[PDB]
This record gives sequence, C-alpha cells and structure tokens, in this order.
Amino acid sequence: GIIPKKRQELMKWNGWGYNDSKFFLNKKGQLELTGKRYPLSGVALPTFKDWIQNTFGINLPPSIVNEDFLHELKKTNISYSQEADDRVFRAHGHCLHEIFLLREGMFERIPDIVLWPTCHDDVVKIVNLACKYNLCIIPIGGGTSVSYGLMCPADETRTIISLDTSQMNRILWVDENNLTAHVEAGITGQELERQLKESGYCTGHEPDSLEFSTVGGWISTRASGMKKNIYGNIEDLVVHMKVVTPRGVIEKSCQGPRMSTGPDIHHFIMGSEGTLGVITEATIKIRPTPEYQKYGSVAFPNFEQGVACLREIAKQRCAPASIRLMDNQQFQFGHALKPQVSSIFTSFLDGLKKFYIKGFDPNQLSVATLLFEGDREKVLQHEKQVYDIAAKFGGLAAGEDNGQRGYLLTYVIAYMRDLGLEYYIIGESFETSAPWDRVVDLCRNVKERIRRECKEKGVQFPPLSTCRVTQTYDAGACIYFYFAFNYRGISDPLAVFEQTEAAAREEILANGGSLSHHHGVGKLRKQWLKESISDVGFGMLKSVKDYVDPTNIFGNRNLL
Amino acid sequence: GIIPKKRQELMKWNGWGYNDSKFFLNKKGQLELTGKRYPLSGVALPTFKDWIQNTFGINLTPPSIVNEDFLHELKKTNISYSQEADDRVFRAHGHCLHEIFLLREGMFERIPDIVLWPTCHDDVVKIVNLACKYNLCIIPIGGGTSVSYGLMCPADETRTIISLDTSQMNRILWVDENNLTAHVEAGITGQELERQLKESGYCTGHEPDSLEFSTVGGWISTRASGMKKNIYGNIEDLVVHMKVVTPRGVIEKSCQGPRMSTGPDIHHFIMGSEGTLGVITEATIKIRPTPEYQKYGSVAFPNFEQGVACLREIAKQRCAPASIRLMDNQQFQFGHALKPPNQLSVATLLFEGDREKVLQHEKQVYDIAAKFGGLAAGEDNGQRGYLLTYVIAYMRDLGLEYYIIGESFETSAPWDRVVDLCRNVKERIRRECKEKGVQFPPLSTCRVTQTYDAGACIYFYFAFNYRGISDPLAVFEQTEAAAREEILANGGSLSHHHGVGKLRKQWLKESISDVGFGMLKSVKDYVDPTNIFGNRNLL
Ligand SMILES: Cc1cc2nc3c(=O)[nH]c(=O)nc-3n(C[C@H](O)[C@H](O)[C@H](O)COP(=O)(O)OP(=O)(O)OC[C@H]3O[C@@H](n4cnc5c(N)ncnc54)[C@H](O)[C@@H]3O)c2cc1C
Ligand SMILES: Cc1cc2nc3c(=O)[nH]c(=O)nc-3n(C[C@H](O)[C@H](O)[C@H](O)COP(=O)(O)OP(=O)(O)OC[C@H]3O[C@@H](n4cnc5c(N)ncnc54)[C@H](O)[C@@H]3O)c2cc1C
Ligand SMILES: C[C@@H](CC(=O)N[C@H](C)c1ccc2[nH]c(=O)[nH]c2c1)c1ccccc1F
Ligand SMILES: C[C@@H](CC(=O)N[C@H](C)c1ccc2[nH]c(=O)[nH]c2c1)c1ccccc1F
Repeated sequence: GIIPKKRQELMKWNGWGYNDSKFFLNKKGQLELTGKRYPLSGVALPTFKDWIQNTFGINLPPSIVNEDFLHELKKTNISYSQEADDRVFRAHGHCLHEIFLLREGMFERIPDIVLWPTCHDDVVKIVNLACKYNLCIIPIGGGTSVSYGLMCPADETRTIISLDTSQMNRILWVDENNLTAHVEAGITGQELERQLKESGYCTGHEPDSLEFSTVGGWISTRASGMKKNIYGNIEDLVVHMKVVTPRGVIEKSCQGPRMSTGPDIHHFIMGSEGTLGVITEATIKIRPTPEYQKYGSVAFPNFEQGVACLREIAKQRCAPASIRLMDNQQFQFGHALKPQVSSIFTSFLDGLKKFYIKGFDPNQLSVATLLFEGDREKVLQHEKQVYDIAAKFGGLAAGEDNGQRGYLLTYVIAYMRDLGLEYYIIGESFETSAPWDRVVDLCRNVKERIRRECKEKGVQFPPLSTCRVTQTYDAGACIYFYFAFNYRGISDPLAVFEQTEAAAREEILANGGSLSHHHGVGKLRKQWLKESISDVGFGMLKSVKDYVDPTNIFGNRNLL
Repeated sequence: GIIPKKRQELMKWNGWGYNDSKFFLNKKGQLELTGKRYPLSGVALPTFKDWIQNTFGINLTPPSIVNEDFLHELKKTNISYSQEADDRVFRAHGHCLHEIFLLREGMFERIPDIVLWPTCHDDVVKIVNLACKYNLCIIPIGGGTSVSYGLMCPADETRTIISLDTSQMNRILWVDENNLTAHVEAGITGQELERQLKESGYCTGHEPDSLEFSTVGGWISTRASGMKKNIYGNIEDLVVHMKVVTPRGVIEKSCQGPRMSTGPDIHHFIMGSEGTLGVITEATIKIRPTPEYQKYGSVAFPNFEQGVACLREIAKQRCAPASIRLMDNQQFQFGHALKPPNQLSVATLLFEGDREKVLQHEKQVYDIAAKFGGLAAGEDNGQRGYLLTYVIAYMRDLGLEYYIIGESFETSAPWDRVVDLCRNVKERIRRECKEKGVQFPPLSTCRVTQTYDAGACIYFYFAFNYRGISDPLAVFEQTEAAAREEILANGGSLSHHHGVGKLRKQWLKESISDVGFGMLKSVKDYVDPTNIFGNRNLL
C-alpha cells in the first residue's frame, strides 16, 4: 500500500498502474489481464477484441545541483536521488502527451533531484533550504495528475526539487469520539482505507486513482470520489490541515467542526495545485465501516429518460452511495466484456438484440449502475426507493451482476490506454459539471463537435465519443466523456488530439459546462481560468501566491 | 417584508425588532408581548414574571461632512440618499449590548455621514466608483443585526463614511425550477425571501433567528447558520453563485456548475469577509420544495451529559432531525416558566418533510434516546421552545428596564470537549461575577443548538442584575472576554456563526495562524488598496 522509493520496481515506468497488470492475448486469442491483482485479473474477455475491431477498425540530461546545498542536505539524513530513472518517473502525470514523451521521446525538463521527507519537520527543512539556495520545489504524491500539474516548466533555470511525499504516510491518530483521523499527506487512498478498516472505520473517499493518489494530492486538486453522495468530496471531508509555505506554517488553532472566523483559509489551499506550499498533514472525517454493500443496475429506453430519472433522484435527495448513467455505446462496451463466447457468424449488434429480447431499442437504451452501502436494513429499503423512482421513467431492473461488473471495471479501464497505444488507438477521458438543464444538450453537442473536428482534421474513422453521468448534485451533474481514435495516417496525431481536446472544452463552456469538475486546471486549462473566475478573482489568486510564495519556490506554474 | 428607508417608521430606534412588539404587563399582571406579529403575541405568560424575580431578584449628533462635487455627482445618479441624523444613527450599530447602551443613554463616537439606498447592482458600481474618485469610506449594511461590532464606524476614520444600505435591493431576479436555484438581490430579508418563494411552492430553509431583518448579503458576509441546517445546509452549502463589487472591479464566476475544481474557491474569499472587501450585490441560492409536514418533539434526560451523549449518537447515526437542541436544567426551567431534578435536561426536536418519513424518523430518534435514559416529554414543549425562538431577543429591552443586562454568545467544539467546556465556561462566569461585585449569582446557561459529525455548536446566555455596580458595562465586557478565554482554553472555537467583526479581532491571528492572517491581508490589499471598505473588521 506504501509507494516504494524506487517506484519502477512496482509500477510501470511508461504507463498506468502495476508492472504485473497488462492486457495481452491469451492462448485462445482472447484479451485478458495478467496478474492476480484485480477481480477481472486472469479472466478471458472473449468478445473484447471484436468490440475493439468494430469500434476502431484495426486488426489485433545532467543533474544540475549546488554542492553547498548537497552538503547541507546530507546533514538532515533526508533521503535523496539524482538518478535519471527517479527523476524521469516524477516528471509527469497521466495526460496522453506525457505518456508519449515517455514512450517515443524525452521531456524538455525533469526534476534535478528527488527528496523523500518522512515528516512535517523534514519538509520545513527542505523549504528553508530552497529559500536559502534559490531552488524550485514541485511536490508529488501519487503522480496521477491529469492536468500537466507535475510538468516542469521548460525555461525554469533553477534547480528543481521533486519533493516526493510517499514516505510521509502515517496515520497519526484516530479520534473515535469525534470521528476524525489525522494523517500525513503522502498516504495513498488504498493504504488509508486498509489501515482504518482494521479499526472498523473508513473515509469512503474513493477516487478511481486511489491506489496511488494521496491525501495531499486530493486536497491540492479538489479531488472527488465515487461515493461522495454519502461521504462528501474532499472539501467536505477535510477538517484541518497543516501547510509548509516559504512564509511559514499555515495551521488553524482548533478542530471545531464549523467556524465563522473570516474567509475560510482551508479553501485558499484546497485547489492550490502545488503552487503555494506543501500540505504535510490533514484531519479527515471517518465513518464506521459499512455493514453491507449492494450493487444494482437499471435500463432506460434512452439516455434522456435516464438523465430525467437521475434528476428526480437528486430532487428527492435519495441518491445511493454511487449512481452512474451510461450512454448506449458504454452499455454496449460493457456487454462486450462478459465471458460467454459468441458464434462468429452472428454480428455484434444482432448478438446484443437477441440477448435482450426489454421492449427497448438496443441502439438507444442506457444503463444506470448503482451502489448502496450502510446498514443492511437501510440499504435495502433505500434500494427499493430508487428502483420505484426509476420505474416511473421507464426503468427496468437490470441486475446486480452488471452493477457489480461496472463497479470493478473502473479500476481496470486505465490499463486500456496502453493496450490502445500498442494498436494505434489514442484517447483520453475528460469531464465537466453542468446545470441539470444543460446536461442532455451538452452531451449531444460535445460528441458532435468531436465528430466534426476529427473528420475535418483528416481522421479516417468517426472517433469513439461517449459519455456518462458520474455524479449528481442538487444543482446539476458531473459528465464524464471518453474520446478515442485510430490515428492511421495522421502526420501529427498528438496535435490532432490536443486540438480536438481543446475544441471539446470550448464546446463544453459554450453549452454551460464548467472548466473542470475534478481534474483541475494544472497547466492544461490555464488559458480559460481568468474567464471562469473573473479578472479580479484571478488577481485574488495571484495576491495569495505573491504573499505566501513571493520568490515562486513552488514553481510548477499551475493555475496562473 | 421590505425594510422601509425610514426604518424607525416600523422598527425600534433603540432596540430590537418592530415597534408594535414589546413585553408589557397585561391587565392581570402577567407578562405578554403586544401586537399580532408572532404566534406568542397577545398570549399571557402567567409564570414568566415569577421566573424573572426568582432568577435576578428584582421586583417589577455631529454634522454631516460631505464634499459638494460628490453630492453633485450623487444627485445626478438619482440614487436616493439621506444626511439626516436619525437615518445615520439607526445604521451606526448592531445588536451588541454596549451599542444598545450608546444608542439609549449616550452617543456613538462616530456615525455614518451619509446613507445611500442603491436599488440594483449598477447603482452599487456607481457608488463604489464615486468612493474611489472622492476618497470615501463605505460600510455596507443589510438588516443591521450584527452582533460582532461589524457595523461600528471606527472613531478615527476621518473620511466621509457612506452607509451603503442594501434594503432597497431586495428582489428575486429568477427562480430556476429545473436546477432548483433562485437568483436574488442581496438585500432581501430572510422572511421576504421565504414568503415569496413559498408562493411558488419553494423555500431555502435557511432560518437564522434574525431572519425577519437579516439579508442574503449579510448571511454570506458573516457565514450565517440557520436552525434547520441539518437539512438545508449553512450558507456555504446554500450559495451556488455570487456577484461582488469591489474597488478593483466585479467578481463573478462564468458558470453555475454545481461543483468545480478550478483552483482555490474564490467564493470562500468573500464568504466571511464581513464587509471588508466589497458589496455582495446578487446571489444564487439552492431551493427545495416546501416540506409537506412539520412535527415537534421533546425528550427529557436525567442530566446534561446524558443528553449530550444522545445528541452525539444521533449525529453518529447521521439521523438528526431538521432541528435538535439540548438545553441544560436552567433553560428547561425557563421554558417551563413560559407556558400559557436540578440536573434534568431537555432536548427539543423539529422534524420536517413528508409525513410518513417524519413519523418513521421520530420513532427512530425516540428509540436512540431511550438508550441514554431519554423519555418523551411531549410535542407541545418542542413546539413552545421553537416558537420562543423569535421572541427571546425582545427580552433584552425588558431586562434593561429592570437593571438586568446580558448577552448570548456561542462557540463550536469537538464532541469530546462539550461537557467540560459547558461546565468550565459556566463556572468561570460565576467566579468572574463574584470577583467584580455582582450581588447575585448571574444567570449562566447553555444549550447545544447544532450537531455535526465532528462536534457541536454551544450557545450560552449570561445575564445579571447590575444593582450597586458602578461600571456595569465594564463588568459585562470583562466577564464576556473572560468567558471567551475559557472557551478557547477548553477547545472551543472563536465563533461558530456570529463572526469576528471588531469584537474578536484580537484572537483571530492565533485562530488562523500568522500566515493565514497574512493571506487575508494580501487579498484585502489587492481588492481594496485604499481601504474604501473600512469597517476594520477581521484585520
Ligand atoms: C486512472 C486515473 C483515475 C483518476 N480518478 C480520479 C477521480 O476519481 N477523482 C479525481 O478527483 N481525480 C482523479 N484522477 C486525477 C488525480 O488522481 C487526482 O487529481 C489526485 O487528487 C492527484 O493525487 P496525487 O497524490 O496523484 O497528486 P499528484 O498527481 O502527485 O500531484 C497533484 C498536484 O498536487 C501537487 N501536490 C501533490 N501532493 C501535494 C502536497 N502534499 N502538497 C502540495 N501540493 C501537492 C502536485 O504538485 C501537483 O500539482 C485520476 C487520475 C488517473 C490517472
Ligand atoms: C436576534 C438575533 C438573532 C440572530 N440569529 C442568528 C443566527 O441564527 N445565525 C446567525 O448566523 N447569525 C445570527 N445573528 C447574527 C446576524 O443576524 C447574522 O450575522 C446575519 O448574517 C447578519 O445579516 P445582516 O443582513 O443583518 O447584516 P448586517 O448586520 O447589516 O451586516 C453584517 C456585516 O456584513 C456587512 N454586509 C452586510 N450586507 C453586505 C453586503 N451585501 N455585501 C457586503 N457586506 C455586507 C456589514 O458591513 C457587516 O460587516 C443574530 C442576530 C440577532 C440580533
Ligand atoms: C481510459 C482512457 C484514458 C484516460 O483517460 N486515462 C486517465 C489517466 C483517466 C482514467 C480514469 C479516470 N477517472 C477519472 O476521474 N479520471 C480519470 C483519468 C482511455 C484509454 C484508452 C483509449 C482511450 C481512452 F480515453
Ligand atoms: C436574549 C439575550 C440578548 C441577546 O443576546 N440578544 C442577541 C441580540 C441575540 C439574540 C438571539 C440570537 N440567536 C443567535 O444565534 N444569536 C443571537 C443573539 C438576553 C436578553 C436579556 C437578558 C440577557 C440576555 F442574554
């Protein structure tokens, strides 16, 4: 559960996830995941190749560092490395461009040195040395950023420290009276839940990156998790934090559950994306481990009816732990991942239709997956409430097995990038939040802008462009898109990708969607920020950065 | 529901509330509230006199200095204004005890020079521009209900002070029934907002005790909390969007997405800013269908600790009703005295929602409560407790007629500090009063008004007969400061909801850290480099 210092021992140096986990063709020519890490690991996916084929049309730099600083660093006993593999591993997150530069290229700039502090006091020492020797610090936790938040600016001439938090990973206390846990910021989501569970508790904060993403990362990026309906997003979960900045340590003097003591400075730090200082410790709300979990799924005649149903569920404030509504292409894709071998003489579509002979169109139908957790009595009553609401919108119970499957798929989908890259398929997921009344139109127009933009950029085939609704709020929804294409005969595939991704974002903003729901701004969405938060708002951000970090030690250049 | 420009037409110039609403002795010698405005109005309270006697042992203007080029430009805007003394004085204070004395039997060091009534966002922009041009100071005012000296004009402010009154900027702009949000002007009062929305079948459910007069703008500025936050949220959960006029320009996000990751949330730079950065002119707030049904309740416990433990369990099972308040023995006796064993405690309950869910919920709560020795004590108690909510503020003016002074104060604290904090704060008030010559042991009582996952809001009342003290305000001021020191020393916060204003400024830096304080200052100096927004709250 602890990230080791030499990460490549465990994790892939050139893509997502663990070294022991990749898609390969088995001895029957069926896609399958190696290893035994996930419940889908070692399970043949006999229809998956076909769905890939049908969908995409393919056949299956020296360490520049001051010796005085070095010398002082040795006295601290803080572990460090100037090794290229350590530096490179920490020079990127998980944006598509980054993964290409790992594979077929090299980064313009990487950290000069990697430090592993093990506690708050180590971080204070490091920041003090950075003030003294004019060093730039870029913090890293899990390295899961999808916003270019870890990329080293190419023209940064100072020595860049990668301040790796992975060895600051302790739970410091569990306060069972107040249901809070105070933890060091480098603890990963899986390690955090694992240790709390041994005492009968959890946070319930479950981003899809939880295997590697950290408490400090979550706070920095305003992370959102699958079960936020019950447990809250990161801003609802964090009760307290400690932050080391060049100006000194930020920390409130008490742990009162709610205050009126001026503008909440916790929100000056949350979303700061490594531009102000290092979050070293935080107190986070915990809950007793749920007695009981129940999966579920519901089919709707179309997406629009599914959206209307999600809205009503939000309106009655009876959303389960997790509810996600997927469009018909994702419904199909999920169909394509089950274990029963088709006949080769019956098509994909004709195979689906006979299988679900619902009075529904199988090219229109959408599916919501559901997760309920809590006390078994409560969960079961609540499941019946949601299913009764769904019945009113044409909804039909589609079984716990799809829900259970959908929920497992989430930790596996990231492993599909690298598979795609082996076979000329590139893509990325992206997200927005939008008012309830813009959701349908926004999804339709964005998927369409992407088709028009690919066609016009010489993309041979119509791209995969697909969506689901992943979160519901009172005032709207999170919409999560996937965009993918075969880059067969494009001169500059990345450019085409990059430009199409920007055009989708322009379309999103024009349809009432936000700049980001959860991934953040990093360096990827900087150019829209000022418009999103207004000029004065941007200058307020700037004024906090100039005060706390006047010499721009925290020089990742995100946000501003 | 609109506050008139001449507030004294309807509201007491020297105290809380409406002119038609005061406690008096009726024709049977029983206390009673005059007028028809509350459900308790014109209802005799046979044993309230008796309770008071037992408890406290009693029986029963500077000129307006204004630049004429400024006034000349101001006339051209057609924005209504006044330099009249009664308008300026009315807006020179809130509802702290010391201010109510300077209002009654003295005079304020400093009052606004001129009162402006903008009716919209654009008016406000014009005003702020004129303040930049003529070097004027602006103190915003909504309901004037601050209990933190947040409206007090600094004595040495030599610039012309504008009281920028938001009461005529009070309209609902639109109600989006698809997204359940209402976009409103910031001067609307809570009662007028709920009244209008209720005609369309909606509510916000944000019900601070001051809702008759407090405004949307005020709530955002002070981080207000309401009685039913368990269902609807506090102000930070309710506000989806806002528009703010600062000297640097207008702050406003470009979209109404329900939740974002776009850097530090700048809504939180303005929420809690207490009039020091600019004017909140408009806000979008979440609404809900009006609940079908309300039910009251009450539970008796053998003592306060047991009640507290039960509240904690209720919070732990995340099954709090709309409101749950636990009062100590003294407040139980008080409440008993206001119908039409020395340690026994009582919780009042308010459930609201759909009838069948409410009844189900109510059973669940009584069940939990039985495990801490909790016994159902009737719906009528609960009802009465909640109907007293809006009349307690009228009791100050009663007490002042009979040499009784006091104030309420509040904190939030972790669950494991609540009982010790209550006991220690209450004893520190006794100790301090005796040492300063207060003849009779003060009233010193508490209740838990809100529960959260990580703790509770604790609400105190302190009051005494000041018979034979020579500086009774100084005794009060010092005792309240002492109580605050005791709260902080027992793990309580500087404020749960009242805010800091000028009253708690001295503790702020310690509460939020030096660098934290420095972050607030840097925002102020950016948005407002010449301190046009110069009430001097917080910093
Ligand atoms: C497969 C996959 C699934 C994902 N699922 C989700 C999801 O469900 N929800 C979601 O919100 N996000 C998701 N993400 C995005 C990402 O995991 C989150 O934004 C996460 O919060 C980053 O955490 P981390 O520890 O990896 O931070 P990193 O990626 O290490 O760094 C993030 C930013 O924070 C800074 N930083 C990191 N730690 C600290 C610290 N202690 N102090 C100060 N600054 C710091 C870095 O400098 C950088 O700017 C996903 C990403 C991937 C690749
Ligand atoms: C009897 C009584 C009961 C109360 N009950 C509660 C309660 O339950 N919960 C609670 O939280 N508080 C309560 N309070 C305190 C008070 O009502 C709240 O702080 C309320 O939010 C203040 O609103 P207001 O419009 O009265 O603002 P005012 O008191 O007019 O102003 C408060 C501060 O905000 C500034 N301001 C006002 N409007 C604006 C604007 N539009 N833009 C920028 N700044 C502005 C003022 O300069 C001042 O600094 C109570 C007060 C009293 C007297
Ligand atoms: C799954 C996706 C690639 C991708 O978007 N990966 C990133 C790292 C990712 C994967 C899952 C995420 N969940 C979330 O909230 N943010 C997420 C970001 C993909 C793979 C293969 C082909 C196309 C494609 F879009
Ligand atoms: C009721 C109280 C006076 C008082 O504190 N009134 C203020 C204005 C008040 C009244 C009600 C409040 N509710 C809340 O959250 N904060 C509140 C503040 C009182 C009256 C008479 C004698 C003593 C005394 F403490």
